[PDB]
Amino acid sequence: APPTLWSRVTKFGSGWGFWVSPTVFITTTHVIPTSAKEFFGEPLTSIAIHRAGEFTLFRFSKKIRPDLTGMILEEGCPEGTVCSVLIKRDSGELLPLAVRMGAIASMRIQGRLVHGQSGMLLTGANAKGMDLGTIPGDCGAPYVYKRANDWVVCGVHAAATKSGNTVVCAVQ
Amino acid sequence: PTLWSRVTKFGSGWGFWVSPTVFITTTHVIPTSAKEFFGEPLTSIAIHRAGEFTLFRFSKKIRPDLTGMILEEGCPEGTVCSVLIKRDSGELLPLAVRMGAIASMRIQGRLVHGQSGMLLTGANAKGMDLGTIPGDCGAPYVYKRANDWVVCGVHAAATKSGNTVVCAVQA
Ligand SMILES: O=C(COc1ccccc1)Nc1ccccc1O
Repeated sequence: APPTLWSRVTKFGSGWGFWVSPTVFITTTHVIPTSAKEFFGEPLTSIAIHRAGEFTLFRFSKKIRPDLTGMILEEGCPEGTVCSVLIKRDSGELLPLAVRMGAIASMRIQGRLVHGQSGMLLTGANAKGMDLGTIPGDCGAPYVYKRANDWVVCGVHAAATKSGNTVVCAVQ
Repeated sequence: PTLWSRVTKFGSGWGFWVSPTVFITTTHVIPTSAKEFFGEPLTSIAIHRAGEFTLFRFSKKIRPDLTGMILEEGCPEGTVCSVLIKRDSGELLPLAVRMGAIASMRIQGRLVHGQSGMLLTGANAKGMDLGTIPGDCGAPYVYKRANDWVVCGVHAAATKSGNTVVCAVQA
């Protein structure tokens, strides 16, 4: 995936979030610190927070990331699209895990009720563990794919099954 | 403790530490002018070559941090392997590959002997985090069997469409 998409992935709470533009940051609701009253040096009162289940969007009154261009955010992707999940791991290692996307789904994953776009990892037979699959610390990592001449972001990492084969992306 | 630490830049591609003393790679990526590898004189290294598969056995522990892994001569047909690709970008690309028969295959005009495979990404490039490139040669083919990881060969060749790959195997 291009260097400018990796530059948008920010360590945040117990996982990650993604800069769509200089003023828009998206993440998974459950990684947000529940006591937090300030983000990137800005008070809550100067932020527009839009939460739909496990999808949260922050819109800032000022340009936090002026090095960035605004890119397209869509509400999931067509069934069958192959996406990359942009996962950062220990010591500047970059893991763009390939996932074939499926239908909008509701699941029970480790007792928790999760809703979003389901997908199947294309990394191995069974992706149990950190070498071929996701870990809980990956929540908030973006789902991206390339169209003709450009890249789209279509959601953020919310959950994975105990086998590791099935993932859920939270969508706007 | 990670499989990824075993994948090492080597020659014109990569190789893989099976154990503290055993390193496998693709024959064509190996330097043809050398007096040492990983600081050990070639004097003290056993080299076993079979077609596009090469195994190095060192006389001392180069990677004492590692346990020994199972190395086998390919895998059953229908096994879904992962090819553990490292890129000079810093990206790690594990790609699912459905494995087929051992054969001599014509790959972009040359004959390559090894185990055929097809990527589960299938479609195309369009963000080459979905297929292989020439600099990937020597990347290992692994799969999980019960509690155990198995390595069953090294990346030797791929077709232009990138659907078909060849895993060079021991013996
Ligand atoms: O403003 C920031 C970082 O935090 C600060 C620093 C100084 C004063 C106020 C806030 N930008 C930034 C850079 C890289 C990634 C995400 C970011 O928000």
